[PDB]
Amino acid sequence: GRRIQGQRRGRGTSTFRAPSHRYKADLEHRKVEDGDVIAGTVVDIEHDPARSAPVAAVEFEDGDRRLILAPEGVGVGDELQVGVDAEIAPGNTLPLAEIPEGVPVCNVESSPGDGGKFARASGVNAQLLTHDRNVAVVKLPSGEMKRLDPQCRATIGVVGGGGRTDKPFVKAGNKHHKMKARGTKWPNVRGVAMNAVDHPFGGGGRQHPGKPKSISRNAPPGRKVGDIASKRTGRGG
RNA sequence: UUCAAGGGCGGGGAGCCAUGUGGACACGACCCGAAUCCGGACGAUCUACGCAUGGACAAGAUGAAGCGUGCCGAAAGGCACGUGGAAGUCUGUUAGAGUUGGUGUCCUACAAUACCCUCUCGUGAUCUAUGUGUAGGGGUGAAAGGCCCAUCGAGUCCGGCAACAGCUGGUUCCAAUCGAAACAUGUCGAAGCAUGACCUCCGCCGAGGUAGUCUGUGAGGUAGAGCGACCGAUUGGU
RNA sequence: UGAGGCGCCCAAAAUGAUCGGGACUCAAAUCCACCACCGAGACCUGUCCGUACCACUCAUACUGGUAAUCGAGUAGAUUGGCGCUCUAAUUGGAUGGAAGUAGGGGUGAAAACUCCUAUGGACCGAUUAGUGACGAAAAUCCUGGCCAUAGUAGCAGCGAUAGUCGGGUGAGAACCCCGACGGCCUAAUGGAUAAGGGUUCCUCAGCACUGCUGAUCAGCUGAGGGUUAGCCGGUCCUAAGUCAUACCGCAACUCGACUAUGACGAAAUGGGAAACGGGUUAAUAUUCCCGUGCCACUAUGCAGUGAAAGUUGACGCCCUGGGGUCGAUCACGCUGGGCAUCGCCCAGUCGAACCGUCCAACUCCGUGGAAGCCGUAAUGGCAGGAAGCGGACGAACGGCGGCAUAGGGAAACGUGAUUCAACCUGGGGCCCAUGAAAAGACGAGCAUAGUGUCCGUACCGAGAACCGACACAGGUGUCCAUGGCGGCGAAAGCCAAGGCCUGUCGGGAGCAACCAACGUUAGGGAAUUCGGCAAGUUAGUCCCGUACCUUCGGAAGAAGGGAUGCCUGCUCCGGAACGGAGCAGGUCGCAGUGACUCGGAAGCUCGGACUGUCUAGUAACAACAUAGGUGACCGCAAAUCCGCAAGGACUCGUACGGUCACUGAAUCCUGCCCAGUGCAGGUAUCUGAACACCUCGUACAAGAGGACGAAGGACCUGUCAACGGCGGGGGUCUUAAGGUAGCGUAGUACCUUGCCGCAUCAGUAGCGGCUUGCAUGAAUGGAUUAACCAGAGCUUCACUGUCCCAACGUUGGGCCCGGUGAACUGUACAUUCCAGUGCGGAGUCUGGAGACACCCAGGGGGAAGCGAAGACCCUAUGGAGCUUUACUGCAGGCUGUCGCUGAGGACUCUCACUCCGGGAGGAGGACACCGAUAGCCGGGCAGUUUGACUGGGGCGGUACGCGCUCGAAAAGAUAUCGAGCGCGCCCUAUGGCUAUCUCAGCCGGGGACCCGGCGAAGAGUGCAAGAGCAAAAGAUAGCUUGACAGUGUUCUUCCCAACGAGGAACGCUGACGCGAAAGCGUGGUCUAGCGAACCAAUUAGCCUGCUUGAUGCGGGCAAUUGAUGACAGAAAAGCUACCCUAGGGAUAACAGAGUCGUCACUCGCAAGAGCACAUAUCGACCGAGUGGCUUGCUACCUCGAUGUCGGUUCCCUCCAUCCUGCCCGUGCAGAAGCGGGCAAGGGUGAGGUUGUUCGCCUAUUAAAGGAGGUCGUGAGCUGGGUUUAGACCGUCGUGAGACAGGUCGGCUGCUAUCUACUGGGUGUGUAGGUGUCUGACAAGAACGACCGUAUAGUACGAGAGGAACUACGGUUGGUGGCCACUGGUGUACCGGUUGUUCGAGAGAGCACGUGCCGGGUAGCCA
Ligand SMILES: [Cl-]
Ligand SMILES: [Cl-]
Ligand SMILES: [Cl-]
Ligand SMILES: [Cl-]
Ligand SMILES: [K+]
Ligand SMILES: [Mg+2]
Ligand SMILES: [Mg+2]
Ligand SMILES: [Mg+2]
Ligand SMILES: [Mg+2]
Ligand SMILES: [Mg+2]
Ligand SMILES: [Mg+2]
Ligand SMILES: [Mg+2]
Ligand SMILES: [Mg+2]
Ligand SMILES: [Mg+2]
Ligand SMILES: [Mg+2]
Ligand SMILES: [Mg+2]
Ligand SMILES: [Mg+2]
Ligand SMILES: [Mg+2]
Ligand SMILES: [Mg+2]
Ligand SMILES: [Mg+2]
Ligand SMILES: [Mg+2]
Ligand SMILES: [Mg+2]
Ligand SMILES: [Mg+2]
Ligand SMILES: [Mg+2]
Ligand SMILES: [Mg+2]
Ligand SMILES: [Mg+2]
Ligand SMILES: [Mg+2]
Ligand SMILES: [Mg+2]
Ligand SMILES: [Mg+2]
Ligand SMILES: [Mg+2]
Ligand SMILES: [Mg+2]
Ligand SMILES: [Mg+2]
Ligand SMILES: [Mg+2]
Ligand SMILES: [Mg+2]
Ligand SMILES: [Mg+2]
Ligand SMILES: [Mg+2]
Ligand SMILES: [Mg+2]
Ligand SMILES: [Mg+2]
Ligand SMILES: [Mg+2]
Ligand SMILES: [Mg+2]
Ligand SMILES: [Mg+2]
Ligand SMILES: [Mg+2]
Ligand SMILES: [Mg+2]
Ligand SMILES: [Mg+2]
Ligand SMILES: [Mg+2]
Ligand SMILES: [Mg+2]
Ligand SMILES: [Mg+2]
Ligand SMILES: [Mg+2]
Ligand SMILES: [Mg+2]
Ligand SMILES: [Mg+2]
Ligand SMILES: [Mg+2]
Ligand SMILES: [Mg+2]
Ligand SMILES: [Mg+2]
Ligand SMILES: [Mg+2]
Ligand SMILES: [Mg+2]
Ligand SMILES: [Mg+2]
Ligand SMILES: [Mg+2]
Ligand SMILES: [Mg+2]
Ligand SMILES: [Mg+2]
Ligand SMILES: [Mg+2]
Ligand SMILES: [Mg+2]
Ligand SMILES: [Mg+2]
Ligand SMILES: [Mg+2]
Ligand SMILES: [Mg+2]
Ligand SMILES: [Mg+2]
Ligand SMILES: [Mg+2]
Ligand SMILES: [Mg+2]
Ligand SMILES: [Mg+2]
Ligand SMILES: [Mg+2]
Ligand SMILES: [Mg+2]
Ligand SMILES: [Mg+2]
Ligand SMILES: [Mg+2]
Ligand SMILES: [Mg+2]
Ligand SMILES: [Mg+2]
Ligand SMILES: [Mg+2]
Ligand SMILES: [Mg+2]
Ligand SMILES: [Mg+2]
Ligand SMILES: [Mg+2]
Ligand SMILES: [Mg+2]
Ligand code: NA
Ligand code: NA
Ligand code: NA
Ligand code: NA
Ligand code: NA
Ligand code: NA
Ligand code: NA
Ligand code: NA
Ligand code: NA
Ligand code: NA
Ligand code: NA
Ligand code: NA
Ligand code: NA
Ligand code: NA
Ligand code: NA
Ligand code: NA
Ligand code: NA
Ligand code: NA
Ligand code: NA
Ligand code: NA
Ligand code: NA
Ligand code: NA
Ligand code: NA
Ligand code: NA
Ligand code: NA
Ligand code: NA
Ligand code: NA
Ligand code: NA
Ligand code: NA
Ligand code: NA
Ligand code: NA
Ligand code: NA
Ligand code: NA
Ligand code: NA
Repeated sequence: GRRIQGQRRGRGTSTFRAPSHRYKADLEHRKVEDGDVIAGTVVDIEHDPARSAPVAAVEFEDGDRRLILAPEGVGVGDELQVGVDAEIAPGNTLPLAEIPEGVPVCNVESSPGDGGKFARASGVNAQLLTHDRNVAVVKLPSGEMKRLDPQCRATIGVVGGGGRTDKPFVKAGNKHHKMKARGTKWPNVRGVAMNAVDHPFGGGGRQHPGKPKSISRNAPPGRKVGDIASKRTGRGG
């Protein structure tokens, strides 16, 4: 047959790429020699085309002007701080060690200095539960308990834009406009609506998948489609 | 080979080379004939989808939120009027896009997809110019196996290549002699082969042969007939 | 009363009857005899030829002889010869004329040889031996040329119908030019341009080419000429993105991703230093000239120390205010023009860049001090300080002044206003969407001077300059969107400016038929049709008014009702409009949205929620998408995906993410099943590879075995919004459950037109109810649903030429004429018709009939017409796409092991290595990554296979290897999917031998046993069938292992007649058994019970392995065992309607043909009933037939195609007669019937459901018959159904996909050569003329039928009821003709009237070939 859509994706052609040239900034925690002295002032609040969420423009003491992953509650004029000795207020960034347990956090680093990897989408947040000299236990938005180096930096507060998912798109056109700002091919044709040559579920006198939808983890690309290594399906039980 | 016996193969000197010619096998193999498969290249001037930068949409209708005023109310708010001008909203041959019916005209066309009337959309998932990206078992696809330059259930060009076929077509001067088989055995075999039958030509052998009839010595259970001769059918009566 | 001969009845078919025809009757028939003739290539006979043989011979050279016993022939075998090229030897010809060609003479059976004459003008042979790109009628053969076709089609069709009269030039003028008149184009047919073209531009000279005709013209031909830039573009910048170098990869590169660097990337249409006005050429022009202005750089000078922060460049979508120019319009004046019943109408009234100046909006400052005011179109603003007042900053392509006694104008060379494109500047709203960048500019003064190079520049820009082969009705971007009237309008219609008469052939006929577009049609009004297809109706605006339903938005312009012009005078809103809304009065028409523009409406059902997408080119839909619902995977060093690698997309992303799937808005809901399959988790035990390890083996090694055991599997569990399932039976079984809410004859229901109801005269339709559902059902989503829809079905009102039933007219063709000028097609012949025959579908054969030739027009009956090597079907050891638990492999994932890899069955560490960090350092860590290998998964991908037989193929079957009886025709052989039926073993005895013995069955005496008797065989002998057997081949007893080893002969397998395995018969050699012995035993009494090579194992001995010896382990001779049943041996599944090729009428579907079981009809006999009575009527059984309409069979004809069903239209026919005429019988009173005979003249109609044929139903009727003509009729129509590609449902399948199931959508080519006929001409024959006739023959349905009245309330009859002859009147169908009458048309004509233009008036053009409306003569018509 022919390569399935999931395979056309990997080639990285225009249709599947994100409109990167249209994006604003790569949100990452600033690098501080040490001391924490680094502070800056919020100069403006902008829309982030790559996240459909707000982002904050900050002017730092040493002249640096960078966009920041903005938590909820940050406004023009506010003074944000980044460092070990940073105050403990929303919008500030400091290592999980210096953060008091029980505080909501966002843009958490996977490993100290990577600039932030977890909890960055609209309205989400991580939960610093346990401390230690060796391990900082954080509960990610998926609900997982993650063990992180207490040296991993994070930002106090929940990400701005919460509740975005509460409103329905209502019409195809609205999805369209959002999809145009992401690295995604849309709309989506169902596999069962295709021909056998184009998809493992394609073909037939009526529409239905050929075999069962749960596919093995070991299935090769071109065949791994449907419910991937599903531990279970449906809702019952 | 073999206790043994019995079998197999060979044996009393003709070959080698040359020239012409009959035939076989490999090769293009008497000639043409088609759908393939594979390799390397050339194409996104068409078209699909994405991206960059530009452009386009008479006029009218309906009248969302918001806001105002007035009246009612303790408040909550409610009601009326106005304002406001939303919408993959309506009408619309504005421009522009599309293409339902006529199964009209055309059908050696004006045209290898045209003409006319009718019809759908026309502020949006909109239409469009130019630039730009994705390339062949690969793209692209709101998915019709659609589209990738009149080419698509795997583009185009050249090459492999004089592809192969048991299948169709064709195979060019005169005469004399003989003269079939359309059957049997085997076959992935029944549109084909091989081996026999049968046709023909050459060399050898050297006296019988037997298509006809008669007679003699033998073989035979079909026609017919019959079954108180088997067998099995098949009537009635004392 | 028996028999015979000939005939008769029985006896019906489709274009025109037949015995071949004519025609024949004491025969030209038939039967019995007879006589004479005709008549082949046979037979006889003369001569010759060939072939074979004989004599002679070297001879196959002669000569003679023989053939009664020689003379046909496809495929094929054999043999002699003719012709072509060039070579060689030998030898000739030719300018006193070679070859070739044309015509002609001679020879040879012939291939072919040769001569003569003409032409030709230089080469040409013969013999012998060679040579070979050596011989054509054919291949839908190749190339070239040519005829018919044909002076034919086209040069008409398009909403752009375009010309005409004079004149100019010229050899020549319908189309080249001038004038007038008449028209066409208005977002274009005008103006400016991008791309693209490339000289097409201008001039002169031309017409052989091109130009749909002609041409003096030209985009043609030839020759010259033409494009001028500091301030228009390029150039410069950067965009998506591209390239180059470096690095790395790769076997390698012209290959490849990342990361650096550098460069490239925008001519209309991104950003951007600077130009305006006039003038000029045949052709350029912000480029040249004149005038004026401006920018940048550099130099000089003065000023200036400032100078880089910031601003700008620089930005989305929607609504909106203000500023404001051009344009347009209004008022008034001036200048010029037009008109001439008024006094109107038209044009103009000008003047740049630039320099200077002015400034609304926004923002801000001071003052002020609002507690309710301020302000807007709207939102809004304020004690955090409103209004007012004063001030800073601050706009136009705008105002104003200069520029300008510049320029331009014949002249005047204006002033105000409104609405205001451009341009400027604000306010508001929206985003799960956030709307470039860089160069550059500003910031940052002035004088003077110098410099400003390089590339582009013509023209077209399209119904002739571009792409489409063309001067192609197609395609192709931007700007002018502000010309007038009109009106909502960038709409229509009309008209300016500007352009054009080149969407480039004309002339003629009242101009016929027929065709394309189209107008109008009385009365009826969907009767048409699959279906209202097509056409029509409605229509603009205002007022009134508006149902069910609903997601409260909508439905809605629902529906329905009314109004609408002009003129006179006014009112209101507003600053006003040349803006809008009203009032009163007058008044005309058939009609006031008067043309134009401009909805028909309502209801029920199905589907998909909606806008959107799609098969470029037959499908626009119910299919795809969608929001919404849901499940799955993943914490980012992730999940998913691309790459061989280096690397990469997702990702400037991070679970409110994004990947992978299913369902498909809302509403109410979404039951039961985990057995199978899938996925996932767990797992004592079982299974589970390689390395390392242990044992055996080998001086080593191969190899055998063990221990350990990863993933995986077994096993257990979870999971269905995972694949999917939800029955039979009874008051459980398969296999887990056993169909819940719902819905239901469904787009799913076979039976089926289900039943009931609604509706209609009538309704296979539609809707509602019922519903046992062939075979409904819950995210394979169920039900339901407002809104929406070029989606499917149905109903109503309205409408109407769809129909009854057609007519007239309009325009373009058609027809005739000038000019231009193809194609298709062609074996030949061809004036055919009716029959027959033939490979069964003939212009050509046969018999007849008809037929004088040529030509014009026509509609297409035939040439199984032309077009296409059939798409259907089968066949091929064909192809391809697709599928899967087909075969075999290959990626990829998981997992063990080895290397990298290090220190001290579980553990720590750090040093490689990996990741994070700028670094310091942090995390991880001998793991991971990578390299190698092993096991598991693995249609993700590749290559292939998937057999044959067969009354086509498939399904079924196996007649695919064997044995018997019959078929089988008394030797042998013999077919079918022929009839009956068996074998793929079983047996250590059920083998072998010997001894003893005789069986079934019946009878008699004491179904066991005992005795006797009869008893040739019916018993028994393993198993089919047939055969054999009695002191045995059977039974009993005993003994024995010959069911032995080796090797042959022969037959069979395979008749004849080659062929293996296998089988059998009969020997021998050896060894045995039994018997006194002869002898028997080569398994079972005989015919079924069977298997190659390669490989392995096994048996006994021997041969052999590369210089050699020893050991190990191999190779071989003979043979046994292991299976290929498709059985003389491949290792092997499907779909294709997305399909493709080779072929086949070797083979199916359709038509034909044969048959006639089936079907239709008839006859013989006549049981029977019919109150009695076979035969008024009905009529069984059985028997004999006819037809060729149904069905089936067959496979003859066509697969290089004979176009399907149904319908329609138009023609002919048959009779087995439905009506009509004439008759017979009656269970015939009459009337009304029933049945029958003759008979085919005429008639046999209209409708409702259905694609239907058929059939059901309704009302009429004299009756509403059946059948043939290729199931008549697609070069006639239609296209509803069957049967392409799209899709849905049900069922089946793991799946692709399928269905003798349903459903929505889904194309109709061609210019007529021949023939045929309808009509029209020209000739010839009869044999100069006029007029009038004749009539061989030919055609007709020219007439068919019904109702009514008198007869008559009569005959008949109890009555009820109720005829006839004849004479009349009328109707219907058909037929021919005609137009006084009625009616239609009537783009002759006359009137009314809307819009616009000619100034008004008058009078006119256009509005599609009449603007519309009203009337309508002639003619033509019903
Ligand atoms: Cl999303
Ligand atoms: Cl000869
Ligand atoms: Cl230019
Ligand atoms: Cl405003
Ligand atoms: K055929
Ligand atoms: Mg980032
Ligand atoms: Mg919305
Ligand atoms: Mg995208
Ligand atoms: Mg979808
Ligand atoms: Mg599909
Ligand atoms: Mg597949
Ligand atoms: Mg579905
Ligand atoms: Mg489904
Ligand atoms: Mg392009
Ligand atoms: Mg309003
Ligand atoms: Mg709309
Ligand atoms: Mg519209
Ligand atoms: Mg493009
Ligand atoms: Mg398909
Ligand atoms: Mg010959
Ligand atoms: Mg001869
Ligand atoms: Mg016999
Ligand atoms: Mg007999
Ligand atoms: Mg002969
Ligand atoms: Mg010689
Ligand atoms: Mg031939
Ligand atoms: Mg002709
Ligand atoms: Mg005209
Ligand atoms: Mg010219
Ligand atoms: Mg000239
Ligand atoms: Mg550049
Ligand atoms: Mg520009
Ligand atoms: Mg010019
Ligand atoms: Mg020019
Ligand atoms: Mg033209
Ligand atoms: Mg009428
Ligand atoms: Mg009807
Ligand atoms: Mg009808
Ligand atoms: Mg219609
Ligand atoms: Mg007023
Ligand atoms: Mg009208
Ligand atoms: Mg239905
Ligand atoms: Mg839809
Ligand atoms: Mg199409
Ligand atoms: Mg459509
Ligand atoms: Mg279509
Ligand atoms: Mg759908
Ligand atoms: Mg969804
Ligand atoms: Mg979803
Ligand atoms: Mg019903
Ligand atoms: Mg369910
Ligand atoms: Mg064919
Ligand atoms: Mg087929
Ligand atoms: Mg294949
Ligand atoms: Mg790194
Ligand atoms: Mg495959
Ligand atoms: Mg192959
Ligand atoms: Mg077969
Ligand atoms: Mg015999
Ligand atoms: Mg025997
Ligand atoms: Mg083998
Ligand atoms: Mg063995
Ligand atoms: Mg065989
Ligand atoms: Mg055999
Ligand atoms: Mg074919
Ligand atoms: Mg045949
Ligand atoms: Mg035909
Ligand atoms: Mg009769
Ligand atoms: Mg008749
Ligand atoms: Mg027919
Ligand atoms: Mg007929
Ligand atoms: Mg026909
Ligand atoms: Mg046709
Ligand atoms: Mg035709
Ligand atoms: Mg149809
Ligand atoms: Mg239909
Ligand atoms: Mg249909
Ligand atoms: Mg004559
Ligand atoms: Mg007119
Ligand atoms: Na499927
Ligand atoms: Na192939
Ligand atoms: Na392109
Ligand atoms: Na309101
Ligand atoms: Na159309
Ligand atoms: Na390909
Ligand atoms: Na080739
Ligand atoms: Na082949
Ligand atoms: Na044969
Ligand atoms: Na055969
Ligand atoms: Na064959
Ligand atoms: Na003899
Ligand atoms: Na006989
Ligand atoms: Na022959
Ligand atoms: Na002309
Ligand atoms: Na106007
Ligand atoms: Na729309
Ligand atoms: Na299960
Ligand atoms: Na399961
Ligand atoms: Na079901
Ligand atoms: Na639509
Ligand atoms: Na008409
Ligand atoms: Na014809
Ligand atoms: Na294919
Ligand atoms: Na096979
Ligand atoms: Na044998
Ligand atoms: Na018959
Ligand atoms: Na044919
Ligand atoms: Na028909
Ligand atoms: Na008749
Ligand atoms: Na009917
Ligand atoms: Na036919
Ligand atoms: Na047709
Ligand atoms: Na038809």
